[PDB]
Amino acid sequence: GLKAPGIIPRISVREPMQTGIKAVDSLVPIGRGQRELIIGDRQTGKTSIAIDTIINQKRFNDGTDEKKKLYCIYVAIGQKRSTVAQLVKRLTDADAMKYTIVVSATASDAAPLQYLAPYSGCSMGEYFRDNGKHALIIYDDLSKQAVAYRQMSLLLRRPPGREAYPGDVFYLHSRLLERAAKMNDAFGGGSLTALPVIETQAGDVSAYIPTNVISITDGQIFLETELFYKGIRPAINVGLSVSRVGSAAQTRAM
Amino acid sequence: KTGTAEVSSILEERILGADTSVDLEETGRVLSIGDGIARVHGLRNVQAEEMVEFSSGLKGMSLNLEPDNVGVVVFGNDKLIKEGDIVKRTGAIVDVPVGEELLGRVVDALGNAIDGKGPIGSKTRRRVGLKAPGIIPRISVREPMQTGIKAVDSLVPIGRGQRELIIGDRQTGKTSIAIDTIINQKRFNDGTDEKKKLYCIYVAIGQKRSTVAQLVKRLTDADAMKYTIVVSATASDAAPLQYLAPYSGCSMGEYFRDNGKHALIIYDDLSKQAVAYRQMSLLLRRPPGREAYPGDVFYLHSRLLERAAKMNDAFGGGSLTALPVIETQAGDVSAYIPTNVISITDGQIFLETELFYKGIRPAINVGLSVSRVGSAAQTRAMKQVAGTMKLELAQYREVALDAATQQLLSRGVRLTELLKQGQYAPMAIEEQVAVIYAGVRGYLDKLEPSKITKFENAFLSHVISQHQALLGKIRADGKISEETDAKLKEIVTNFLAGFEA
Amino acid sequence: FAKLVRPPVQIYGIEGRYATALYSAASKQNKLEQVEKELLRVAQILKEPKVAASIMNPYVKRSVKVKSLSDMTAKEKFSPLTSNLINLLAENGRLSSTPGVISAFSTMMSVHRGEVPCSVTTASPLDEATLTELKTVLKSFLSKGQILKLEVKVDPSIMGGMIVRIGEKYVDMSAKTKIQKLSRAMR
Amino acid sequence: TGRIVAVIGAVVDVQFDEGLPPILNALEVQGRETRLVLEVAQHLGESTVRTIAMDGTEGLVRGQKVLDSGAPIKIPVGPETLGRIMNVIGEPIDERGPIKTKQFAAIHAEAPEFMEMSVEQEILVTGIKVVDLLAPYAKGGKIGLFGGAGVGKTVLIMELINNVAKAHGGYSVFAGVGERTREGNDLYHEMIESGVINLKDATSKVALVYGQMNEPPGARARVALTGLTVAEYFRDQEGQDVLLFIDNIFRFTQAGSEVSALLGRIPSAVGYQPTLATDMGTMQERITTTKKGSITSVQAIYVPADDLTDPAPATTFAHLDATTVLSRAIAELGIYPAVDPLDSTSRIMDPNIVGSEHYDVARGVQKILQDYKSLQDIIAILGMDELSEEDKLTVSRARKIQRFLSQPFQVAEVFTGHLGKLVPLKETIKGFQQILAGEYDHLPEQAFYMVGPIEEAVAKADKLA
Ligand SMILES: Nc1ncnc2c1ncn2[C@@H]1O[C@H](COP(=O)(O)OP(=O)(O)OP(=O)(O)O)[C@@H](O)[C@H]1O
Ligand SMILES: Nc1ncnc2c1ncn2[C@@H]1O[C@H](COP(=O)(O)OP(=O)(O)OP(=O)(O)O)[C@@H](O)[C@H]1O
Ligand SMILES: [Mg+2]
Ligand SMILES: [Mg+2]
Repeated sequence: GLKAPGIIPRISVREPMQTGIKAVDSLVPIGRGQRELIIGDRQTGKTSIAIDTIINQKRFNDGTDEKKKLYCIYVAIGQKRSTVAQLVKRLTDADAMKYTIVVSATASDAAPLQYLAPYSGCSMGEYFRDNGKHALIIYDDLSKQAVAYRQMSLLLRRPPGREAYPGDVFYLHSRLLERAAKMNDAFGGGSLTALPVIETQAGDVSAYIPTNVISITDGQIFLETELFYKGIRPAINVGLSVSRVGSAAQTRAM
Repeated sequence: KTGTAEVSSILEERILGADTSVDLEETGRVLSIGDGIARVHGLRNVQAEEMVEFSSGLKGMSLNLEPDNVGVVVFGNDKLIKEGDIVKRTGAIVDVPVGEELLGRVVDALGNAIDGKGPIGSKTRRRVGLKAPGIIPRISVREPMQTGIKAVDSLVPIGRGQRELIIGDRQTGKTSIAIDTIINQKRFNDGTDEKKKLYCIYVAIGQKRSTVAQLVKRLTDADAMKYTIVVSATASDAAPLQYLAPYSGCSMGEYFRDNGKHALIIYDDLSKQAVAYRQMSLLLRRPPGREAYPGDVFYLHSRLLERAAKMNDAFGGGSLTALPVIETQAGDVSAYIPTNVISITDGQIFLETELFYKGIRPAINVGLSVSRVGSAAQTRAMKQVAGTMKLELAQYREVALDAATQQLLSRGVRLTELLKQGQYAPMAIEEQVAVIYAGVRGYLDKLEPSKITKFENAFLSHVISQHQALLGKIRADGKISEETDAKLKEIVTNFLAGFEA
Repeated sequence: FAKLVRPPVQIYGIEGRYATALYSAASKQNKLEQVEKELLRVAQILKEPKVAASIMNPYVKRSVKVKSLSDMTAKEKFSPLTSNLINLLAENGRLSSTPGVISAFSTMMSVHRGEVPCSVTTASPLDEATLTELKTVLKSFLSKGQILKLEVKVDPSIMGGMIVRIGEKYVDMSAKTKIQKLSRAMR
Repeated sequence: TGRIVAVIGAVVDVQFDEGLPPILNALEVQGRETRLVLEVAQHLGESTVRTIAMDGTEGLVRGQKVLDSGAPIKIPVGPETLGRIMNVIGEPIDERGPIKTKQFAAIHAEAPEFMEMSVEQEILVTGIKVVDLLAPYAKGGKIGLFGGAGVGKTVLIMELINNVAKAHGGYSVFAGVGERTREGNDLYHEMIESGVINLKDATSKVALVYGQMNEPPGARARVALTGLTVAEYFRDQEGQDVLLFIDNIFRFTQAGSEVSALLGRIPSAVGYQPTLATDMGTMQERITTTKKGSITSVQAIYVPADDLTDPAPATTFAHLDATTVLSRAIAELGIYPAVDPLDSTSRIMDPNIVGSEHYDVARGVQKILQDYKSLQDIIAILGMDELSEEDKLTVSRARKIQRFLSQPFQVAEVFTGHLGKLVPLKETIKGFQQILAGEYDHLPEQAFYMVGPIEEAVAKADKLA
């Protein structure tokens, strides 16, 4: 339950975070401290975009340059046990489970254990930010934390609101994403990068939870289902995808 | 089942002997406060809808009587009240000061001056919760109420005792119809014929405080604050002060109606009253309906607009005209509130937001503006000319090089530009009937459309001077006879020969 | 309003609101022991089949159930402030909950000299020397000058140990030291 | 003193004994590290009040001790608050030492009375050619700033601070209502590198109030009141002509409908609070022109789901007097500032407010800018030379007008190298009165790009070739 750093210990984001996807690093870049939302429908490669970003950082993580390494954490919130057992084996095959932690709160586990598990991963991604290192975290997915928290509210007899969510679901997601920060040199120079996944229903981003997390973070990557079957894979729509750190996180060559 | 007055601070008064030095018949305490209403314990002789007084100086209305407590609706802010106070019983139903001695002041909704000119000097008090007159004392409308606007007085005529809506979107010219009605009564209130005098009342609900202040200057600049009252509950006032603002405003107009005088009241606006009654209802945990409104919104506006009536000659012969204002969201005349008030008032006036942008001002939709009962009460001079312009404005609307189309598309634009009018320029009745005469008798059919606003400002400025004594027979005799229209033929056709094109 | 004295237990409910309002009027005027002796005899004179009937029977009235109780509390012993209490319970319809108010008042008056007694639940009752030793070490723990009461229960499900509670303390020496052998498994 | 009885989320209930405090007071919890201010909102009976917290609530035990200030939340106010950063309770959050001043003020304060308002409209001049001609700013009114990121909005904020402190002599307050920490740090360092805030002396021109986004929902709603108390000091005590920036106004509305649902109230229409029309009333009526001075407000407006009739952007729209919109399609055309001239409206644009000289000049500019908008489609589809000779001048003049609206700012002197120009009002009306008549039409187009007045236009035609 710790707090974010304030305004003074932060500095602007300048270093690149390399994903390895030709459409992300060209048009919608990600810096080392930016929050970028992966939003889209079911079955459009939202987990697969955030699973080769873990694989791509192997080329720095076996070398010598200490200020270019990256550490990845993956939080699964309410998925079946057989899917997580298939994804560890995918990251064991690519020799990418010697610098990765996986926090699994599955579907069978109780309703409050799917509430702590986003806040039990930032506390492991802030030990690398506090000690001058770099990190990465992926919430898969945040739209199943607002549901596991709504059940706890309405059984404790709290006043409901829009779509039976309580009055403080904005305060639930804001104090989790504001813990991602780019520290300055007087505190260590660490960082923390956050990629949350959000599942829409029929491509309506104007719902309750798809509008909370859009107004908190910086930019979105919008994967459509129409382009997935027309041959465009990864199906990133660059008409609606933005990033508000802009071109200040790209290298001079790119 | 736990009881509101099962608390230990009230059981202790009973369990330690029935105490003598507490009144519990004319004064009580306050158990809780904060959602508007207060829970007052005691006051065992209070009536329903009776004004009480708090120890801070706030008035409150006794709304809801229970076997334990009383629920008092608090006028004004509720920060000044604390749990454990003492509330006194006045002994009268909620009533406001009323009389002839209010013409020229700016009061708030409870009847206290906020213009800084001392006390008001009133002698009579009427209730706010009185009922409308029945079926016997009323009678049909017969006297016309002039507006001074060339589009209203000739196409949707009003009469003394007829409700009329003003409905449109934001920034379409709603209030600027209501201001020119008050300034146009300058010609009648400063005369000798007492039977044509007419007072005014303005009620400002939910507006900004700095827009009322720039409005009382404009009335003082035109000598119109010596026969006008203003009630004001602006947007910073509490929610019970906006709900009870038109009731105290209408009870000051019911004085003139019962004593042989004619009144006029402009509620501005009834949309922001219904969002103030919604707030007090849902803070009492009442079941919402359409658009989260309470179930008795129709009782709110019908029991207020039923008072505006005209008594018969055995009851004095006065009247009371109302002109409420409704604001719609993007032309929505099919919503919950703008249909609850169309089904009350005796007509409509529509203000289009897409004719206000094209430069036609006032942007009156002539197709959807109707006035049922007020058509039989207008001047026969106006009915002799505006009955013709009703036909050509219809034939312009179906055709929207061919034969029988480029004739009506020529005249139908010269009558649309004839009905434009500058702000704060209320015209008299007999000066209108000469300008509408030239546009329907076929005299300006040759001119260009852009040079016709120049034509009306030149013809009126001269016939008001060289034919002033010959214009008075229109207003005196009240009609256009065979000698006036033969005389009126020469005034225009000699002016077009001198008007340089 | 005036202020009221706070009880040292502060229970809640519809029966705690009536055991607090009496404690805020009998701590005033120093009558906290006179009401307690009266309240332990009004519990006896309610549970008679002449009087236990027609107080829970809803079809009598409110007022004639008061007059059949306003003389019953007047003739025998009572004319204190407590006669208004029975007069107030019958007005509010809360005459059914009168054992709830009385039983709450005894523990609220207990804590003025009481100690929230213990619970030793191990086995069959043992010899006298083991009982007097625990009664003379627990006296050293209260440090409040109050003669502690105690209860003993028999529960054979605990293997060889005993659990002891002092108010809200609850030390533990029982079969849960066998459940602490998961360190051989969970490690 | 009092004691805490109930802790449920971000709502604490406090039980008192004698001194029951009224509504809108401020308590303070004893025994904790940082200040935790509770605000009383309801009297629940039997000496119990219902308070909303302003920081984290965990670690609170039932039965702690709570003091009382006897007054509302009182902040450090003064002239030495210029150039500092504070939160909603007045504490400094930039580690530059405690703010020291003489007097304090309370944030919950009533509106001015009826006999103190101004009885006349009056135009505020800010120097920019596109603002002060087509969508002018009334003194005391509320302004809505349409447009977001990537359009050049944070420069227009930093430049209206600089010009009012030059032509009028009035400072400003910035109130960040629920704003991001990453974007509330860049605005600190963008103001340092442009001079409007200064770490070395007392020539600062703003005071920052930042209630950031990760704070409890009671603490994001009072920030627009704390940042209005400071703006009332420079009018009631010194008589300046203050500005006021809120970014944005939707996070003040939305943070209101989460306190009114944590307190157990039935929601109104689509999800908002019952009191949506008085919380917008008991804030924006303190922003007015009294007899001493004035307060003018520029507010950013975000419309949810592109619905202009949603009740959050419909309550706000009844308070505004002028709207300016930043179009991105003018930013890719090269013009700075990227203010659209056709889609901006003003309520005080009126011949009986600004006079007939301002009127018929600024009326003809928006008419000629429509004819180029209608003739640009025939040229794109059909071709160029088919249109008349009377229309070729309207194509040429409207490319002179829409480049004469550009103006180099004083906040950008280091980067783009030009000189920052501050144009008074009588030059901008005189300039466009001559471009319409064909008086300066024979000069080429680039003489008009990025100049000050009309005098510097003909001094740039000589340098070409
Ligand atoms: N770049 C790609 N090219 C072709 N197929 C792909 C690509 N990326 C992912 N897929 C396929 O898409 C399928 C589903 O993708 P994925 O599970 O990543 O989507 P998802 O939306 O995250 O799933 P869920 O809806 O369960 O969260 C997988 O079977 C995978 O093989
Ligand atoms: N006949 C007219 N000719 C020219 N301009 C007019 C005319 N009538 C109104 N206007 C203009 O319309 C503007 C707004 O008018 P008005 O105040 O009546 O709108 P409104 O609907 O009352 O606004 P709101 O209801 O939102 O306060 C005025 O500033 C005035 O300049
Ligand atoms: Mg997936
Ligand atoms: Mg108006």
